[PDB]
Amino acid sequence: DFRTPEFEEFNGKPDSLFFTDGQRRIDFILVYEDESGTNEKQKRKRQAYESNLICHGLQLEATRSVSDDKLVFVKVHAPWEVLCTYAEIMHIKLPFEKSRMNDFYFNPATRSRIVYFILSRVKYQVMNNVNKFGINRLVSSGIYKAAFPLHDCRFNYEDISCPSERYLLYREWAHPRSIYKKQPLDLIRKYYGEKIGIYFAWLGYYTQMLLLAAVVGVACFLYGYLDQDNCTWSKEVCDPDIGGQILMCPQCDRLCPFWRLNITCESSKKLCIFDSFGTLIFAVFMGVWVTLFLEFWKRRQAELEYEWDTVELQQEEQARPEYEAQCNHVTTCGKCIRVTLCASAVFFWILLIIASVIGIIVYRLSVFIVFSTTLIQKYLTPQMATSITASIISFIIIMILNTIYEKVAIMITNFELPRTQTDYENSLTMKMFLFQFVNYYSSCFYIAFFKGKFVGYPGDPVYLLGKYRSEECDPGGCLLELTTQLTIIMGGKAIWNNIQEVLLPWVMNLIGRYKWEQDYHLQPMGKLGLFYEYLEMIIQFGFVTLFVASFPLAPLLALVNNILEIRVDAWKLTTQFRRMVPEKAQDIGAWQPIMQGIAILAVVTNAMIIAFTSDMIPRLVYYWSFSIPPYGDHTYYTMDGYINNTLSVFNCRYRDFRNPPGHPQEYKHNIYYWHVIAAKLAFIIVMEHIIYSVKFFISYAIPDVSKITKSKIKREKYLTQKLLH
Amino acid sequence: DFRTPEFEEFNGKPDSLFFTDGQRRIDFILVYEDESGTNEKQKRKRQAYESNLICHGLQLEATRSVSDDKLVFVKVHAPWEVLCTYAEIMHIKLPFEKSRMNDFYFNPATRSRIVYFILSRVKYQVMNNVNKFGINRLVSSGIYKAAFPLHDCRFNYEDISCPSERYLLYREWAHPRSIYKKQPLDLIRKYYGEKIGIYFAWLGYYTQMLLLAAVVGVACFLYGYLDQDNCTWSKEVCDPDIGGQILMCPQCDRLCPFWRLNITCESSKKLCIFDSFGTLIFAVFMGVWVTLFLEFWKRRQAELEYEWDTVELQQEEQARPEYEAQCNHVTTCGKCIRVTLCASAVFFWILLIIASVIGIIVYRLSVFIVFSTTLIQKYLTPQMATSITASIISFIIIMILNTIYEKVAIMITNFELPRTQTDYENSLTMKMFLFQFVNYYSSCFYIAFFKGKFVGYPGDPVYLLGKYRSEECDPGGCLLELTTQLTIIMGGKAIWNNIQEVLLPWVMNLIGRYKWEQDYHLQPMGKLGLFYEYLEMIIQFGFVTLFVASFPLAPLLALVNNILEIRVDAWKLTTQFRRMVPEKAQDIGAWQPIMQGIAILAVVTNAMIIAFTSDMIPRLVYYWSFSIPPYGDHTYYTMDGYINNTLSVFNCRYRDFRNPPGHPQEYKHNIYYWHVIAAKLAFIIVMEHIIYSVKFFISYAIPDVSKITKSKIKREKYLTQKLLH
Repeated sequence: DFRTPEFEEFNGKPDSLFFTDGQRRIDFILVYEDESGTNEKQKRKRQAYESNLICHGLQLEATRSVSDDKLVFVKVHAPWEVLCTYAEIMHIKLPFEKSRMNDFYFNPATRSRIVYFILSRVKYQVMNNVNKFGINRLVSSGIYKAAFPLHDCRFNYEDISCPSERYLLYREWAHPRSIYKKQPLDLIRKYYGEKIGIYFAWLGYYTQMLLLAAVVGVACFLYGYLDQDNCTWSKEVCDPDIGGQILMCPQCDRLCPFWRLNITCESSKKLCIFDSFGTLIFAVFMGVWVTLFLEFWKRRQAELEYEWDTVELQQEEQARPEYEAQCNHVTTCGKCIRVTLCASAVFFWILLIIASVIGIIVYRLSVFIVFSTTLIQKYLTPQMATSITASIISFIIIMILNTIYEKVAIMITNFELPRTQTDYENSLTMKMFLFQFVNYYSSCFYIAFFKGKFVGYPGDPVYLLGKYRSEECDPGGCLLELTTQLTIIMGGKAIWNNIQEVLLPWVMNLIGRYKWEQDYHLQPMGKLGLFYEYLEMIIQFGFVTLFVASFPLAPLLALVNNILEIRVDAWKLTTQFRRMVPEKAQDIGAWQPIMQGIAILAVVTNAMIIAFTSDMIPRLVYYWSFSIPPYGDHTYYTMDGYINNTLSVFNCRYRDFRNPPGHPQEYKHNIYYWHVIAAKLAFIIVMEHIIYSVKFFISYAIPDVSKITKSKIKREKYLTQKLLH
Repeated sequence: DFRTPEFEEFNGKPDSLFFTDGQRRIDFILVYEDESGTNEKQKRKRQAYESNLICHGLQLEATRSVSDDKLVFVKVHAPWEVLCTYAEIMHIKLPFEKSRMNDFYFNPATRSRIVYFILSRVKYQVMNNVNKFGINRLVSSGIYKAAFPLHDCRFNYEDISCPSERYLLYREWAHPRSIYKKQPLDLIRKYYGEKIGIYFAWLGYYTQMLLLAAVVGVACFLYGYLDQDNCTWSKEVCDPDIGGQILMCPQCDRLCPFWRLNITCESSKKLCIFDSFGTLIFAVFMGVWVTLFLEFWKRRQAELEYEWDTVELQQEEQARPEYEAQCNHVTTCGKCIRVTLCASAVFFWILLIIASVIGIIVYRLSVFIVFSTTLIQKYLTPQMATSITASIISFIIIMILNTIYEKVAIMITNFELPRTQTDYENSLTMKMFLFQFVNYYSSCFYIAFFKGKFVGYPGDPVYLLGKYRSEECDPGGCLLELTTQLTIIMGGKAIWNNIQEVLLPWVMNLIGRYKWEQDYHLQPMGKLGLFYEYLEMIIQFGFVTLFVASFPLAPLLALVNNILEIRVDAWKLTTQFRRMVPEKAQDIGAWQPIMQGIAILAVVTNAMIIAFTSDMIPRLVYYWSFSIPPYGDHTYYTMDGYINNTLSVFNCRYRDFRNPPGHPQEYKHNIYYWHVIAAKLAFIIVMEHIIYSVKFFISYAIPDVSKITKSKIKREKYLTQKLLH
């Protein structure tokens, strides 16, 4: 009873918005074959389903495909009151000034959402059987193949009377015209959705906020670059007084020789550019900048929440595509035991990566020995050439481990109770990112903190891996092994996700020229819509904030990523992807505590890279307290002679600050060593407590209503009292 | 037109709820004299005002007083629809399950609030002239003297058919019956209000949370008390080997003698009970406990917000009793210059108290000299007897400075733009408490941090006050001068606000026995209702959390305050105070960031009292690293001989760890001194970062919906779908 026409067709042109009649909008398209006993069962599954639509009341043109096995389409349109009768269920704002549910006097975006709400709350009435989201599982399983809203026009060219809302975004927002142009941001919302709109509004905030972070990135770096003297440090290590006659203790006692400081100046010239004084000014700025980042975006919050609707209290209950019986009327004891085993299954998988970086460092010691043997064009050194292959090889292994994690990520989070349609990805963000947190930064977490420490009495350190040889560092603080590996993991991932992803259709763009309801042909967006695209930035947000005490060019690599990155996926949002339902969304949600969890962690580690890694607190102590007649022989504060008179002595000279032989407590931690490690641990305390106060002081002073939306919500309340009466 | 009866009277009994007729509730009482040209102007001010009530519609009995100049009362009652017509303006819940504005099928508390809303939005129509809150200023200025809701009955004895809602609170909640009984908390809301109800629900949380903090207060303290040995420290200083033959350097070089360690054991026996090892366990518990304090009260939040209404979006716009013209249509430039001068006027007054503690310490040095002269029953010592009078005299000066601050507090916050009726006290809480923060704790902030440090080369320290003699400390860490002064300021203030305030009417209770609309006679509550009562606890919340690394009995003094304090003002809320309007309120509001501002500050200072004040990090370093053949002559880790071999030497022996004479850098900071100040500053870092992670880990793990209100708001949504249809 009450079925579709089942056959209706007159294409004429692919630029039609009505079926055949005129003055009818088109809301969704659906597809199914049924040209040829399982197909009989799926047919009466589909055929009886159409009565539920027209008993609610729709109009259903079934235009057949002309070419392939993927047969006849179905079109749909909601009439005016049928549109209006669910405009009172949801709370939508029509047109200056907009009001709830009843307005003055539309758009296909709001048309397409409520018809999906009209779609999704439907029944198959067998055993409280499938709704449209169950038919989405029949899109996954049964007769229907793709249900989606009809996209506007062909992406390249521009019917004449149609609004060209796509064509604006090609000429003003997509790639091949108007790259370095500002943002059409409000129109992105009006055509695509809201989580898409809040995505680019986040990115469009993020680039301009990074732009402030990058002009200080070169003000810091050129300050480390303009000094041709380098004052004292990294200048007496290769002076024409020899000065590299120091004969340091070798590593591993098998084939390394008693080497010299002649082989440090090619590195240490490129070290004074990185830790001199500006990185004190830079890392104290980055903690301020990330504090300014969240707050000024929270001011960018609650205005797009105000200038758009983003209404919270709507009637999304639950979807739950999984299958589950019920007798309890509220096994859940066994399901909670199922919870603590399945969440600990990844707690057993995260430990592989921290075991995998152990696999990296044990390669770094072994390949160093053959690298020390074959010894001008590029002054590589048995150290930085080892430090390159410590990065570029491991960066592959990060990329290999990341890609294989992605398949087993979704293979287990559907096993880890994928309930409550948005909690499924909300369980995914905490279990995918924590892999990426330890996949990316834990290699740098070794090089920062675990690497340079823990040597021994004749340099007999604690032998990790049983009796296997421990790890040794380089005078200079071993910071270069971070900032080379920092720009390799960041700069490599930037290439691996753009040049592997923008030149992949760029060659498809040039191979097309040289050498219809067609818009189902585009790729369907996955249910995880913007998830990897958010994850790509949060990891990029990690490197620019966790490890920017060294390498202050990290915003400059992030900018040239982002101004391309905001355009490459925006191009693939239009030219590549099927038109998604414009679902309304709040703030970022799953990532909003993760950006908060990074910023309160970035203040801790930026102090720890300055103190515990960067060899400047040993410089600043020696400059301020060991050039005086207590423990020095200079007139006033200078480092005139620091490297010859800070190393230890062996009965050879190694890097640490232990006592020389012939001391009443010889080869023990001397007066100087505890004096830097006071001022090391001092600097952690003041720089945390200042920035954690500036985090308090900025957030308390300047508000989140700022100046206009505190008025424009009251200029709104100025006129509902003009309309209440 | 439409005036009151102006005279109606038939008392009969003081227990009447109607005027004379029967079946009429009574909502407010108002009073005014007018028995005797200014009185003529105030009469027609009052007389024309009554027409505005009955044009909205009320019933007005004017019963005359029988005794005094304070003449005729006025009674008022809202009829049913007159009650109901503003029950749609506000959003009130009538009766299980309650609903907005329209319900199944009352109470005088909800009756009295909306009639005050019916009162407060009224007009005198001269120049947009006074409302009832302007008549509240006419209560302050003109003819009316007291407008208030009628209290239920006489407080002592129990009409027979009346609900005895007062009489329950005398027999189950007030003082002289049922002290050590649990809380009737929901009925407090139903009779008094909501900010009153959220007050005792905060206190009733606060005592049970302190009870957990006090059973560890004696588990810590008895652990410092059960040890009769005291192991090593504070035992070799008076051994029968002399051991106090050390001849310490005297102070001030005028009359103090080269004294001995014979005079320390009466103090240092009472020091091992305070810093041994349990205060490590106690202060790491207090940071956990204050973290557990806020979160489990935030779980106590949003249930009383749920079990009562506490609705946010009601229509309280503004009162602004001050006077201000308007031409700008939105001098405000001069008002902002007025802001930065008036707020800096107290920034000029806060500096007096930190100058006043300078007045305290300069007394402590001068009175020490005459105290050292007159030298068994109580072994006082020229130090702790000086430390008593350093406290008990200064505690008076804290009490003197606090009471004189209160008058000049309100004398300036009405000068500091007292706009926006709740922002006035919200401006008061930030400007009154910051005085109390520096009035109370800044004396202890000296004794903790500024006191014991900064001595000199022959003990020639930096002479503060020009060439005036600097401050000296005591071997032992000078912790006793804190914890004596801690229990004096806390234990004295407990007496000064209870025994001065509960025995003040207790003698009035016994002088009554041995040796009617009457309920206007009680004291009117000030506009700052619970302000000083909140301030009394937050300061008490400070001492139990900021300075509890020493004196772990501070919860035990706080408990015996609070179980009395929750009953003494509750008695004075009933037996002393006029019945206030039951105004609805949110969470605590002005104090809620202040308790957050204490907890994130208490974690910082509890580390600083342990490391920088308590002499145990010098003990634990000597126990762990100076009893070995490096820098010691013992077999294994012990303090067998610590005080003779840790003090400095002068060509005499003083407290600091400088180099002995005959050293190549003599009288300089030795190898040991930088080794404790590493482990001092180390312990600040680990104990902050653990507790700031446990603050993160507890708040992330256990939620704020907990277990029942996440269901009972959804068990609510389970039944509006049963009622929507």
